[PDB]
Amino acid sequence: MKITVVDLGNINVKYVGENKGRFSSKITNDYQSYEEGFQRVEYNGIKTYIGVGELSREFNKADRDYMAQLLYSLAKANTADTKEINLTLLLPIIQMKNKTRLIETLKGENFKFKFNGIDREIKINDLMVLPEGYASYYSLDIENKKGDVCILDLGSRTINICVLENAKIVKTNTIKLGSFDFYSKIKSLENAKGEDYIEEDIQRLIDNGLIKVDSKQYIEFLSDILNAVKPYVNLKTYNTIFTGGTSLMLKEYIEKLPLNKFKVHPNALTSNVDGAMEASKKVWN
Amino acid sequence: MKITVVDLGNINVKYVGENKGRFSSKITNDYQSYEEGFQRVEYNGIKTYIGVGELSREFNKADRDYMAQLLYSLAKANTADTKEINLTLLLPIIQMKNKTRLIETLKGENFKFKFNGIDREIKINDLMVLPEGYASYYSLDIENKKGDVCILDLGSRTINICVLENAKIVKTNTIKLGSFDFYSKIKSLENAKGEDYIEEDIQRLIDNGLIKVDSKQYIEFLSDILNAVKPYVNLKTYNTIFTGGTSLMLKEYIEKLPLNKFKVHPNALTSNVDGAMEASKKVWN
Amino acid sequence: MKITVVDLGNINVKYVGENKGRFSSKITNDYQSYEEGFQRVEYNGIKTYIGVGELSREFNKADRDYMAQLLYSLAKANTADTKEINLTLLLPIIQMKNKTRLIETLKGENFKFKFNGIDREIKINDLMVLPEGYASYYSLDIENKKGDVCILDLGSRTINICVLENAKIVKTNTIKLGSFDFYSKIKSLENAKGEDYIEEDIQRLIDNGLIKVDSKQYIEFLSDILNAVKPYVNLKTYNTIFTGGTSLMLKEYIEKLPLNKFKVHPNALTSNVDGAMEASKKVWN
Amino acid sequence: MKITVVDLGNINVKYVGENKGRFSSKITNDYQSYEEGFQRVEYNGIKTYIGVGELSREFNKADRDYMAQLLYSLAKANTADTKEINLTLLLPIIQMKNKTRLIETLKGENFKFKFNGIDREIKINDLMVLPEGYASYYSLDIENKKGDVCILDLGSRTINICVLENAKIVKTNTIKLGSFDFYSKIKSLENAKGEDYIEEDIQRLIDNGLIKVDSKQYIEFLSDILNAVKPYVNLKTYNTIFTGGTSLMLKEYIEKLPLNKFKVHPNALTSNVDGAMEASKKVWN
Amino acid sequence: MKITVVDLGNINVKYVGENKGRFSSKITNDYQSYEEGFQRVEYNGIKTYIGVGELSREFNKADRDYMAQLLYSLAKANTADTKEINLTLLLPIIQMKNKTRLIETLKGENFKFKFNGIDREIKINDLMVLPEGYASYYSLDIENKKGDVCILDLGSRTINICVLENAKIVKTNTIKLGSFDFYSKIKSLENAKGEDYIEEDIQRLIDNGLIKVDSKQYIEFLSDILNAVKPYVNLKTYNTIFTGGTSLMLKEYIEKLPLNKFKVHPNALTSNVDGAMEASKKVWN
Ligand SMILES: Nc1nc2c(ncn2[C@@H]2O[C@H](COP(=O)(O)OP(=O)(O)OP(=O)(O)O)[C@@H](O)[C@H]2O)c(=O)[nH]1
Ligand SMILES: Nc1nc2c(ncn2[C@@H]2O[C@H](COP(=O)(O)OP(=O)(O)OP(=O)(O)O)[C@@H](O)[C@H]2O)c(=O)[nH]1
Ligand SMILES: Nc1nc2c(ncn2[C@@H]2O[C@H](COP(=O)(O)OP(=O)(O)OP(=O)(O)O)[C@@H](O)[C@H]2O)c(=O)[nH]1
Ligand SMILES: Nc1nc2c(ncn2[C@@H]2O[C@H](COP(=O)(O)OP(=O)(O)OP(=O)(O)O)[C@@H](O)[C@H]2O)c(=O)[nH]1
Ligand SMILES: Nc1nc2c(ncn2[C@@H]2O[C@H](COP(=O)(O)OP(=O)(O)OP(=O)(O)O)[C@@H](O)[C@H]2O)c(=O)[nH]1
Repeated sequence: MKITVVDLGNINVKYVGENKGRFSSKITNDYQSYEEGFQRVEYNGIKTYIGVGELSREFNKADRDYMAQLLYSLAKANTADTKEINLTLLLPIIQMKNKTRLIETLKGENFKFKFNGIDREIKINDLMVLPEGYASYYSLDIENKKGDVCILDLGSRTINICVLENAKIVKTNTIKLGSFDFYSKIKSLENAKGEDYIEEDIQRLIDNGLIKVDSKQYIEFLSDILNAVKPYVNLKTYNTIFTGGTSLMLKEYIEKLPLNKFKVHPNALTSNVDGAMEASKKVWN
Repeated sequence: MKITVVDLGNINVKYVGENKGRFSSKITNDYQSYEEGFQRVEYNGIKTYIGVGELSREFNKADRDYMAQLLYSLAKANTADTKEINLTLLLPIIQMKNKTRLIETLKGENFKFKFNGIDREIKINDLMVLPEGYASYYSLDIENKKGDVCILDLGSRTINICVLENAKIVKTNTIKLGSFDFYSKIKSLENAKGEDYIEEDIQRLIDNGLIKVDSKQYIEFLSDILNAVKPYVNLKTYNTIFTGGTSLMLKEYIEKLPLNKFKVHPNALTSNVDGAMEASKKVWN
Repeated sequence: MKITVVDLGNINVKYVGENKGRFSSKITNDYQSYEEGFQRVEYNGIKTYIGVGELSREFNKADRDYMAQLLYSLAKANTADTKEINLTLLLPIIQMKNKTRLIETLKGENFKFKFNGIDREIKINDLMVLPEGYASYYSLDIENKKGDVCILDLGSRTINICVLENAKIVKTNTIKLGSFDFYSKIKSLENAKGEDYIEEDIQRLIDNGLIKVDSKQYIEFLSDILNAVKPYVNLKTYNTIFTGGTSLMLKEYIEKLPLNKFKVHPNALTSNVDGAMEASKKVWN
Repeated sequence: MKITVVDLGNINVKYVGENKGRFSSKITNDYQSYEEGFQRVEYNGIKTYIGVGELSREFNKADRDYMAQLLYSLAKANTADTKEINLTLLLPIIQMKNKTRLIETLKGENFKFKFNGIDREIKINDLMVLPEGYASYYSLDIENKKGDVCILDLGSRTINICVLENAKIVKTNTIKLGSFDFYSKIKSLENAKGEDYIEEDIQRLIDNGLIKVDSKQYIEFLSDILNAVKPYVNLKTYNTIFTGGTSLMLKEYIEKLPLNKFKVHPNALTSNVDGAMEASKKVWN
Repeated sequence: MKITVVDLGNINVKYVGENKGRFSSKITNDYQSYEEGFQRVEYNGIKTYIGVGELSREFNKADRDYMAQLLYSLAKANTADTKEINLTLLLPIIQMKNKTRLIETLKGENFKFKFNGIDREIKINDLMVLPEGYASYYSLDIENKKGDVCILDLGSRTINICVLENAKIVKTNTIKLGSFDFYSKIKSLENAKGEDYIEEDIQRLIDNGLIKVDSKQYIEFLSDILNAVKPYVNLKTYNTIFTGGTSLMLKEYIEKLPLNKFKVHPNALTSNVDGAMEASKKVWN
């Protein structure tokens, strides 16, 4: 029957199915008087509002109340008439060792919710769990997988690397660095200029032209990440597919790099689960 | 059919419809011999005179006989020939959790009154309830909502803050501080000068030139409110729309602030329900 | 030395000391030819007759010539041989902010009077001022103050509520409703039956059987007061002590209520200053 | 010279010095007519009454007018003859990052107050700030710190965990769960039974026998907290010291647990600052 | 001038100089609110806390942020008044091919740090790099180096073997086996007994008597390591010096072996850099 794919992401939860899209992993459970003015869900004795509050930073999100965001994203991907669906969840690569913990709350059960009053329940056909970032592989045709590839997801705080040969994997790694670190570095001196910004509001300010982050600072970040990744891979080799939002930060200068074969694929942020959807096709079809 | 908007306000009830305007939330039910000389309404076994008496200070006005002022304002907004009307009531933000209590007396019923002898009854088409101060949002065009905004209502005893991103809310808060507190502070030493004034008569005395409240005291109040609001928002960010009467107190020096983008919108006191009227247009139209 | 307690009440002045009792707060200063036939006092350039005239309704009785009734009650509580006495006056709860005004005429002075010719003067040992209705607390033993309590004085036009935990207060409030309002409601249709009664003569007529106020109307008043008081207190909780004359109106059906723990204490009308006398014992002894 | 310790707590402020004790963090600043009947303090342009009003729930109490309760507790711990004192304040663990904000109002200054009229001022010798819950450590002798320990404070809405090896810390964490949540869960169905209770009055009702919360519900809460805490610690390991009021809720069944080494220490609620006092001894002595 | 020796070890960093000692290689860079309660260093844009967090297991520690622990150990070995020092670093034997990478960050430069606020900088006189485990050689006198020797370091996950003839080396090898593997084997069935232990906490539990690892299991590990090492060396020949912490695990039964000449030297864990210090004496003196 019908299938959906869900990416829990590093800062944004995201979904594809009969309904497709994304939203921030942002969450709150604090004081309230105007519930109607916020996206909200109450279930399992927990009340939450979605897309606002605190973003959190603790490792292994699977252990700190991910459930509300997960079910909210499921409701988004689904329509009110959905009977039952298959599940292809995704986790940050180095974290899938926690899948069993997820299996505690997830494996082949049925779930109830309210989410503003739509408030129905649904069972899941089956369960698969995959690495975040990696799935990009299956969105690719043989157009470039005819040669060796490197899926490279520039996640908010991380870079997720998996180098693959014919049909198969060759190596994997994670580096704890990301555009959030760049925002922190920028604020280390921009806040010092009599301001009260944060790593969360910053991007909107670069968008509106209120702030003038220098062009060469993005280049500094690019060089830093390249230096970090050198010991494992040759970027010139292993044609690299950039994915994630940070690739959307840096496309304009990634394109300027002297590398041999590479690209920032369209919807690079959602390319991983474009590939996960192709992998789902492979699984069922 | 036709619609009206009503703001219960902090010190003044106010209305817009086929008739528009405002008046103080002031009320009495005390001894009387010249009923004809006072605005008055008798209903539900309660006799009241409007715009005079005691202003009251208790929290949750919804529980201390708001009904007379509400129906009086309805009669003002309506004309004697009105058949039936839709309702868009407003409450102080942190107070809409009491809407259910309001729903006890209000939801889709018909109401009778006397009010000096016009003395007819009317049914209401439907019910919506909204936050006071917030509705300003919908009076704005994309002229400045293209960027992030902050509705900022300097209510008599409070400041009501709601920061909004595209089409949507980002955060909300209230601070229990207002021009009434400034009047109390001024009287803490001005009354001490062998006088018997109050926070109610004071503004008329500054108007007539009888009193000489220093210019820098308004600046002190501005700095106090700015210090109070800092922990949640950056004023330079989130282009701020000042609303409420206190904005009318301080316009002349608000305009002098070093902030980047901001304004005290025309009819700032009634701008919130200018926006509520735009929101009503959005609802029905 | 010896002490007295005085309750100014809502309709009746009242006293306890070497002489104890009560009488209406009724007063006149109008035309006269048979002074000997009326209780009377002339002092401070004011001539008054006690227990007859006009009852008055204005708020803050402390500002409209309470003095004659006060001194008359003092004379009642005292004997002609009294040298000097301590004072424990009482005010309606929300009104003790006017104590300073009372201190203008009262604090530690000596007073002269005539009152039909007894006509002596007396000084007062000291001054304390307490809330009317509340003092009931100290008449109670630990017999029921071992648990949480609620002093509930059903005064002529009001209900005075104070909820107390161990030895201490928890909350307080007033509601402007009373048996006078019930009498007004009854006369709203009973006078309409070609009669000229008032809220003052009515109770005598129910006493003599001339009038047949329905039983269920007292129940309607009970339900109205219960609905009014709900937002602040749980009647089932906070064992309630009914006090005041209206409790004497309603005892027969108060006893029928489904509440858990409660009572209409003996001399409920004077129970408050039974407790004030116990509090005086606590003060001096 | 002399030193004092103050715990701001989650629901109760508390103090030890020449005077020792505790009281609720409850506070009000609302309407008043009988100031003498309430604990009260007026300073810095703010009037407050202590131990009554609203308990508040917002995070980072350091930003919402904690000052009145703090100074009130200082006055309690001190005597009218106190010259100057050292300060060892405490904050909820995850919150001490706000100490700088506290340093804005506190570091080595002198403070004035009224508090019913005692109304003097005092300077502070020095400043230290410590984690709430943790300080229990220093009340322990080597009697059980010879082995690894776990300070475990079951605070009103939280559980505060710090696991310590020889003389030192090993790990720390907070879980947003507490007896307040249990009271909310109990009221989720007990209020539904035609009652108007809250999480605040409930404990008094279990105390008086009016309510019959089932024994197994406390066990359910115990199991829930144990499940929550498992991912970080082994309870059988790291001999656990239960602290806080909730430990006083659950002692009777905590003692029944199958764990190896543990205890609910005497005055578990105040054991943390018993240890903070021992730590003060260590600091100065 | 003065010299220091540093062992990066397998689980513990360690140092000798004007200050001597050791500590775990344990490290974290995660969320924080009580910096003062943890050993910490912030430099080169990286914030870390020492002796707690994650121990890590990846090969070639030189590539995964060893810098914080290294500089922390330098600060330990040095005093606040140190001007400049010589450097004799050590690496796991098979890893010194990475010395050039170390030379990228280390060779004859000056370094800055904060480490809780001491926060000074220092230059290094010169650079030497040596094998971990081997240096034990130079702590020995001719007391037993008159004959052939075998330095044998039973490191946490490894055994490091170097067989030496007169003044010189004869052969070298590493075996990937260690007491960490023994702890993993023990937990393979001890955790299975309804417990949540790890290879890190285990040794403390054997220390406190909570756990009863059988005596013969240490013998099994001894036999396994002996079988592993046989193909290269004769233990009876090449008088063996046991070094490292695991030798401290097994001394009591190592002494029982039927071998001809051998010993577990005092401070076997630090004997290697006792010898490295002797080698430094040889170098400069
Ligand atoms: N320009 C632009 N950037 C975006 C947009 N949405 C997200 N981003 C960027 O995404 C970056 C966050 O890091 P990511 O690369 O997305 O990390 P991640 O692992 O993919 O985590 P997720 O965003 O949840 O998928 C930030 O720098 C954002 O600016 C967008 O709509 N436009
Ligand atoms: N100058 C001037 N000030 C006004 C007028 N009407 C009201 N105000 C001011 O309004 C202030 C009261 O505080 P507000 O900002 O109005 O508080 P609010 O929440 O908006 O409550 P409402 O007045 O009922 O809408 C007082 O300081 C008044 O002086 C006016 O016609 N002229
Ligand atoms: N049955 C009866 N009722 C009385 C008597 N004296 C006073 N009352 C009642 O007292 C009621 C007046 O309201 P109260 O409850 O006394 O109000 P209050 O605040 O106590 O004012 P005071 O009467 O002055 O103490 C009236 O309904 C009277 O009928 C009495 O002797 N017998
Ligand atoms: N039985 C009993 N319980 C108490 C008493 N005082 C407080 N409590 C309990 O304390 C609990 C509140 O949670 P706490 O564990 O105290 O949370 P906290 O972090 O310590 O906050 P504080 O109470 O201010 O110290 C409630 O369940 C109360 O019932 C008491 O005197 N007797
Ligand atoms: N009994 C005891 N054992 C210790 C002590 N310190 C470390 N150890 C042991 O050291 C062992 C770790 O393996 P090692 O032999 O030290 O491996 P390594 O290559 O020397 O790595 P380092 O410990 O960092 O020097 C563990 O089994 C620990 O129990 C100690 O103070 N007492």
